[PDB]
Amino acid sequence: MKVLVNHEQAYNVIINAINDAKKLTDYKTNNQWVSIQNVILGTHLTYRYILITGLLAKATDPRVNPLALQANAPVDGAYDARSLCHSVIVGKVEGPFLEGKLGASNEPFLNKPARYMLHSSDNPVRRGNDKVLQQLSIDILHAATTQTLAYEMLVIALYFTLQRTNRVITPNSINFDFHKIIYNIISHPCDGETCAIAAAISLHLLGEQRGWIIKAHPVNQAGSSSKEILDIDVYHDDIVFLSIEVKDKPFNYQDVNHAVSKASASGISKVIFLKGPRATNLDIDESLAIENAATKGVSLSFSDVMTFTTTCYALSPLLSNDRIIDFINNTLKDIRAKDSTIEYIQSIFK
Amino acid sequence: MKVLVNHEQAYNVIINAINDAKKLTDYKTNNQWVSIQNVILGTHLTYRYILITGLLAKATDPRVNPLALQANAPVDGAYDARSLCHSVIVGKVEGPFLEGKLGASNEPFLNKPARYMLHSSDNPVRRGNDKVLQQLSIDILHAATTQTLAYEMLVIALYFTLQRTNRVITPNSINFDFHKIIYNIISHPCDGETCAIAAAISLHLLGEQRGWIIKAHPVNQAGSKEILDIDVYHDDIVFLSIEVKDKPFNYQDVNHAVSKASASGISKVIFLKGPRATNLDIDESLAIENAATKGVSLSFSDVMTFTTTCYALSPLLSNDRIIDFINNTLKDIRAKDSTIEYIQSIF
DNA sequence: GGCAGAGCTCACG
DNA sequence: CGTGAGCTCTGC
Ligand SMILES: [Ca+2]
Ligand SMILES: [Ca+2]
Ligand SMILES: [Ca+2]
Ligand SMILES: [Ca+2]
Ligand SMILES: [Cl-]
Ligand SMILES: [Cl-]
Ligand code: NA
Repeated sequence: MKVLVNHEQAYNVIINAINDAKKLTDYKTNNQWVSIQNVILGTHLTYRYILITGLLAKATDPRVNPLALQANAPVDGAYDARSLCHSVIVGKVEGPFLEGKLGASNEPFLNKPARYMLHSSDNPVRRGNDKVLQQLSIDILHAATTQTLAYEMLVIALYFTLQRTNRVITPNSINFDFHKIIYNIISHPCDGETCAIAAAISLHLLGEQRGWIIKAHPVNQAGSSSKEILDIDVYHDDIVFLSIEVKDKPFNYQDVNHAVSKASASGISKVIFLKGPRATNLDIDESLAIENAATKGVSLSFSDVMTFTTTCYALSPLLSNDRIIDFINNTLKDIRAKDSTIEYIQSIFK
Repeated sequence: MKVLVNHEQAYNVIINAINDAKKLTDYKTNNQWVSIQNVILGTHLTYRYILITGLLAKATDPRVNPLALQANAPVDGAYDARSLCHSVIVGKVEGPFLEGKLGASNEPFLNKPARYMLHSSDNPVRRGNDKVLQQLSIDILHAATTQTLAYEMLVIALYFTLQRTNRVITPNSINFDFHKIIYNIISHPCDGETCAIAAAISLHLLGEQRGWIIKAHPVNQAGSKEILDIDVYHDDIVFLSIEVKDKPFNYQDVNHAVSKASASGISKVIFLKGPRATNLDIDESLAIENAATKGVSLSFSDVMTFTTTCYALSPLLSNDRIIDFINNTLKDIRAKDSTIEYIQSIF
């Protein structure tokens, strides 16, 4: 029998749970607390939302099955977990009460791990820590057999949520030099985010004085979105005059043509195609790609990410290290960088 | 159990199928043709790529199960259809031979309908017309029981693909092809002087509205207010010096350039490598680490990468004055008579 | 020549 | 009310 969870009640329940978490002293009351700590403080965004939503639902309505994700799941107490998460947690709670400390995802239940009828170990999962966190979060929800236990675990979960850090790099280093920072940032792929960050902060060095507005987008935002042309779009006088495609994996001529075509369809006449350290083994005829782009009205050029950063640095006026850190921090917020990216970059400044 | 579909064979099969489709006289020879028509002309992009790929795999390799989408599917003849579609259809075929008429997707097998082990009616789908197309594409693949039947249906599917329209409007060509200009300038080395010209005019394009002063110098003379081959001024101060090498060189030439910039208080040096700057022993990272201890940010770049990066960062307005940039550079580097001639033979 | 998932905007019925 | 299509990103 499917269930309708009352969204006004779930809102009141999670407000009370947050106020309790803000005064919580003994978080070791329930024996799921280590599992809850590891999921909430982990780097997997979607399992945080799934865990909070399941516990909230069961704390609000004892009829629900906390392992159900969709209303038509073939279990008793199935419910539409996506709508509870997006309307209450995303729409009303995480911003004002949690400072985006779950990750500030707009639609976490469209992420692949949430697009299932049940939160289940049958659901395919990336190997390694993601598979471990999948089982931990299943175990917690499976342990939430009463409203009271679910509420107890919800408070512990939000207590650990409130401990999470933001997307801010604090430079403990007295001073770093730009080239060494870039070199360490792009040595690890970090889901494609580090090469995009290196490209973005390099544009900031040259755009600072010319009034450029650099818009780097979340790397998992799709080219079909109206919110972007390519990976990074550069505005002067409210108009995109240059777009950048970054590749930190191997690419072929069709990848290039796909980016050129998106720029051509939006009337952007200059494109830079940047090859990160993993864009290797590429016998690709760049002059033919550039010729093809030219007929489509796009001026296309190529560069390694490292060469692009050192050339931007050499051409720019030198600004305080404080200003470079600002570029990094603003870019990390703009692309809603992942936890592992934040931790990796923070470790560079230590 | 998984089988491997040979991608090079699959390419030959679909090229043959496309040529057969382009001359097909009778598309009604297989009783799936109406279902094939409705899938290929339908509005569900991922079923189009699933259909084509599965028919391609079975036509290529008789061991395949055309309903398998993933190599680890628990059926005989499972295979990695994602990699077949992306490396053959997307990578090499749809654009050049089908005009993007499947949809011109770059990663269709990341689309949700493809992210299952098997193509089956268990998989999530919208009610209505998508539900029907799902069942039709399953039925076609289910009927592709032999190589011969799979090929025939593939040819029919491509025939209907060719009937779709891919309404993209062909823009006009770029007004200003900078890459061509630079390629033409540096195709002849002219004793390393065309590389200096290419680098200098790119700096002019970028600095015209930034208040830079570009001072290029004769490229094969170490004459004393000049630093390296090109000095860039902002506020009467050199902030960047460029050496333009279009012949072999070693780290003594690099350390010499770094030392002169250091001695003048220049902390940024670019070393440009022309097309003829070949047979290089240099550990570039070691040269860079040494220059840092002398207080110099050193970096390396191809002439072509550097010039086109400057242009990409430039305003479009600078393009009117490019011939002025070339003419001023020719004078400043005291170009040889044969160099002025080669440059004028282009503009 | 290995295989396939975590995230995201934009929807449909 | 309920939830899929299509598209980004290399990870393991
Ligand atoms: Ca399974
Ligand atoms: Ca992108
Ligand atoms: Ca990219
Ligand atoms: Ca034109
Ligand atoms: Cl966070
Ligand atoms: Cl839907
Ligand atoms: Na020289």
